[PDB]
Amino acid sequence: EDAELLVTVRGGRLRGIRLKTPGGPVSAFLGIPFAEPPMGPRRFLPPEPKQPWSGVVDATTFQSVCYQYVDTLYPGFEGTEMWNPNRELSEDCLYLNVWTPYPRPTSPTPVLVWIYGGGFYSGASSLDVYDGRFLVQAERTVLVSMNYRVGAFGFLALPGSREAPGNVGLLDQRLALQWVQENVAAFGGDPTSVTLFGESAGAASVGMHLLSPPSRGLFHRAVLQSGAPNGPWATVGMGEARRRATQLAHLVGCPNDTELVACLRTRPAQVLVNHEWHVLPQESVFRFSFVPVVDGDFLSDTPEALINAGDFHGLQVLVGVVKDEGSYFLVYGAPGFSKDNESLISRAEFLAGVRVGVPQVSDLAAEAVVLHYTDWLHPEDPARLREALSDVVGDHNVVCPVAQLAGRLAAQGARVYAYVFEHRASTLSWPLWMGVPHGYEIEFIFGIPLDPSRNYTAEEKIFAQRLMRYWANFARTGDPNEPQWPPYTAGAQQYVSLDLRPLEVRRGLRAQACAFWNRFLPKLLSA
Amino acid sequence: REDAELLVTVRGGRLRGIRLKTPGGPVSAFLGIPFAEPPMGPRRFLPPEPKQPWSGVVDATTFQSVCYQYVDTLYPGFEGTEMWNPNRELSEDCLYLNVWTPYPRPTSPTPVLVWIYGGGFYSGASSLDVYDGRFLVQAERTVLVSMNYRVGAFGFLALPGSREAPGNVGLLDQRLALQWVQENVAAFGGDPTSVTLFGESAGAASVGMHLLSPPSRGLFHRAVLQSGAPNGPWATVGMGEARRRATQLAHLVGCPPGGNDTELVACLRTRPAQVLVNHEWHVLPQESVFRFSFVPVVDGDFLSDTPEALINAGDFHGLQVLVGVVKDEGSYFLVYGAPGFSKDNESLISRAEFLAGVRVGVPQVSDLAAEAVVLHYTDWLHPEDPARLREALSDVVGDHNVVCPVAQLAGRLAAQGARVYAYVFEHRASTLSWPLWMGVPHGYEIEFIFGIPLDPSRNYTAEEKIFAQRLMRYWANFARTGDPNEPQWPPYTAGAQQYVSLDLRPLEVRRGLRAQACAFWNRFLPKLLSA
Ligand SMILES: *[C@@H]1O[C@H](CO[C@@H]2O[C@@H](C)[C@@H](O)[C@@H](O)[C@@H]2O)[C@@H](O[C@@H]2O[C@H](CO)[C@@H](O)[C@H](O)[C@H]2NC(C)=O)[C@H](O)[C@H]1NC(C)=O
Ligand SMILES: *[C@@H]1O[C@H](CO[C@@H]2O[C@@H](C)[C@@H](O)[C@@H](O)[C@@H]2O)[C@@H](O[C@@H]2O[C@H](CO)[C@@H](O)[C@H](O)[C@H]2NC(C)=O)[C@H](O)[C@H]1NC(C)=O
Repeated sequence: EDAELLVTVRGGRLRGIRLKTPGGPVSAFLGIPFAEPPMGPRRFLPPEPKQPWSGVVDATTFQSVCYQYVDTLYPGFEGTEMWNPNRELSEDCLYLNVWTPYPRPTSPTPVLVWIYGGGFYSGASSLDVYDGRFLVQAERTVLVSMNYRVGAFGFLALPGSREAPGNVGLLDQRLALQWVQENVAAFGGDPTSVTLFGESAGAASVGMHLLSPPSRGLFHRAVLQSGAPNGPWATVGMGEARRRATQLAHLVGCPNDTELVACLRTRPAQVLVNHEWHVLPQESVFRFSFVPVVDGDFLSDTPEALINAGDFHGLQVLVGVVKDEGSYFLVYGAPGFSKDNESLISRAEFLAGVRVGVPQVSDLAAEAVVLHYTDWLHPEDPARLREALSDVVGDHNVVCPVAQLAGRLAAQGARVYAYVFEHRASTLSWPLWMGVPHGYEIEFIFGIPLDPSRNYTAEEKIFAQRLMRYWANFARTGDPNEPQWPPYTAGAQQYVSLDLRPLEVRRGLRAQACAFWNRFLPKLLSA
Repeated sequence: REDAELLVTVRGGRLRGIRLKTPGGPVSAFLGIPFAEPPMGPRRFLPPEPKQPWSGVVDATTFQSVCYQYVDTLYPGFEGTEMWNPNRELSEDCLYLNVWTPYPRPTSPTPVLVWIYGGGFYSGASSLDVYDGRFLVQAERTVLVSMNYRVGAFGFLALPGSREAPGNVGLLDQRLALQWVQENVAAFGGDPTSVTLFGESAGAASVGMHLLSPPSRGLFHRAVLQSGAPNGPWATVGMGEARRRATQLAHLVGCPPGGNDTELVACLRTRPAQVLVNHEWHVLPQESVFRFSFVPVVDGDFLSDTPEALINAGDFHGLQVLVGVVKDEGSYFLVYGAPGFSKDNESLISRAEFLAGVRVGVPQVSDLAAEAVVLHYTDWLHPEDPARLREALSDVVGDHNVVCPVAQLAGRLAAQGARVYAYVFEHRASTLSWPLWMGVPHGYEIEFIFGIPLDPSRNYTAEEKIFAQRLMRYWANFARTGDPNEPQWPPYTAGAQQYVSLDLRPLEVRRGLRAQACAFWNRFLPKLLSA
């Protein structure tokens, strides 16, 4: 046997697998159980630690994906299938994965922990684009990723109730981080150098562990890619969370919270998924049914309030966005949009799209959005309207929440590094009009262009190696440098552009637009 | 004995004029023609009565008195301010007009330009050196008329509903002057069927209110509005606010010692004119710039609705208008109350002074509205740069009070049948005494329209004399034909939004009268104040 693939953790023994990369072998331990399967009576309940096992757990292949909706907008299209589950769906899905150099490190190695995105309703650590083999070989870190419950199974909340308290998907992540603290040294990892990174809802999850004290002691640095806990989509209030959970029960034939949750636990998992989207209050894009709830427990206040009231001295954070955060979501409900044509919409379609992209706001608020995003010298140009409503969705949901997080963190003691990812992949399968869409920096952070079986250019392989160096440098030292990448400050607002060209320093993360979302709109909605 | 060309008979009687020298030749001037009975004593605040006929010959040989008004003392002796102050004695006996005609008098009917001065409805006079009509008449061979109208409380104090002080009598003064033109301008060689109103600031606002009042609409055919509109936030006032200001002015002068309107007005009528003027500014609701105490009141009479509503609902086919602004409409007004501002230093204000100035420049709006102003006019990459903040507050005041009101008027008129031409005046006069940071301030295109640079005693450059002659040609071409052209000046439309720049260079066509900023003032901000 290969002694390098045998590991004993607190719960028992594991057998791993040796993987190949163009730069040499790596050790992988896939499908390690870290929680008891949240089946039957454990549905909706907080996770509990996996009990010890005898024998050797086979950790050579990925485990099941947590039960989730499957996208059917473009069947067979790679641009959407790459995010769909690539393993069997199951509620028995609380497993994590460890990648480590081969042979395993003998001295403590910095740890990167990946939290996937997918709007709190989808995602899996087994997706090809999250393959940790290249980061580990190239930068000699330990990479851990976990699966956490999504959809109703992870975030259905009847606030106050104990049968369905909410946020258990976040607790799945916290349990995995506790598992890392207790077991990563057995793989060569340093439990005192843990860097969280995630994208979208994963980035939102990273930020929520930053604002929940029981999680704060489980890591030391944070990376937030195209997401933040303080957006309009990553949290929901107790009242609306209760309305959605109650509505879901009605749609599946269920009836007192105890009796309500009791009935929901009798339904097949696929039945809950089939009605998940129908509990949203209106037509929308960039909105998801079951998300973290602000109930005073995991989050003792709104993330915005927790960000403004925090002392963040001693914290290093890496945040950033892609060039066109909004484009991807427009084909999921904005009238006039799809991947198949130029999406050259009209004024009427733009105005209708604003109510879809900014749902659940007063008409006056919507008019304010139209004022700020209309070019009143070209109020009806279709190309400008397409770009503008992409800006509306992208700034409202990603860029401006990320800009607000960065500004307040920097102004309250944290050292912040900000980027804008501006390279359109040569292999990109979405249309040109989408630009650099949400989620298409990940494959470069994970070094997927180094895979010889794929068709990335030579330049793109070099660019991926740069990005892996920045990310790993930040994990080791809190700084990606060593042309310089300067810290982001609330005044200078400096960031860098990441593309095939060398680093270029710029000012302002859509500062004009984000003054509207972050400073003026909250005042308007309050009056 | 007598010169037959300086003798004219109008309906009221005979007149005697004078022969004026101009650099281009002689011009006949009939200055100080009475067109109303003096609104003295019992007639204070009352509508004007037509001048009763007279026997003998009235000497119309010099400008008459300036209507009683506040005299500005901000920079005593400074040319930039003294040029707007009265250059004749103050008197309530001030309802006189002036006619300039070519020498010899026209053989055939000649198009008429009628000037309405500005001054915030509280000041002004047709006798100001900058309104001298001799150069226009000589250069372009039109007849030019200008009238005095009552300003301040004497022209616009309103107790709505009462007949002792109904309000808007200053506008009735101009209407009577326009009526006089219809009945008498032919005696000077003028064509009563080709009459073009033009005015600046409150004079431009007055021109617009004649457009929206049917009884005046039949007295002229074309309109020119310079740096002013009837629909701005300063040109009109509501019935209740007009009565509150009128009642408080009376209270401040011992009247009564509110109540019955007749006794209130009769008490006001006993007060010396200067006593009313001394308290005029104290009735304003708050500290502000670009706000004036006694302005036209929307009472359903002269204006059956707000100028906004009358504009949006009006049919303007068959009308030609010429509208425009100068490059820096807001700067002049900042030194009148915005913190940090002076003509004598660079006025490089702080962020705190900028936020304070927003409330002074946009008075009587909710805190949310003020926050919306700060959002649009702040550069969030340079939120505290003093120079940028200075230009920003100038824009706030200029867009809110002039540019966007003019832009809305232009767009609605064009969309509803009118033919409109728009300009932006971009030349800073070589003789300008205001500091450089003010740019091209409000009011300083008038001297070029009137051909003042042709005066030998002044020191404009030769280029400026050509520039003035070209501007006079545009204005007269519009008066004669409804088209300033003959490089072209295209009409203004709500879509293309084309206008020309007026400076020493040839005409350049551009798009949008501050389209982004005025979308905020004209489209969004009203929706916010309604909620
Ligand atoms: C661009 O495409 C959209 C999407 O339409 C779908 O995809 C196209 C490639 C084609 O297969 C269409 O027939 C599909 O419906 C068009 O928006 C739709 O237009 C039709 C009427 O033409 C309407 O019934 C649908 O409801 C529209 N979809 C939405 C979400 O509003 C759009 O018209 C196309 N633009 C063009 C052709 O210029
Ligand atoms: C620019 O000038 C203003 C106006 O102040 C007047 O003009 C100055 C040139 C100088 O002669 C002052 O003494 C005059 O009072 C300055 O603002 C004033 O500042 C003083 C004290 O600092 C204050 O009492 C006044 O209220 C201010 N006036 C207003 C209208 O706010 C301003 O400070 C000058 N800017 C500089 C010097 O940078």
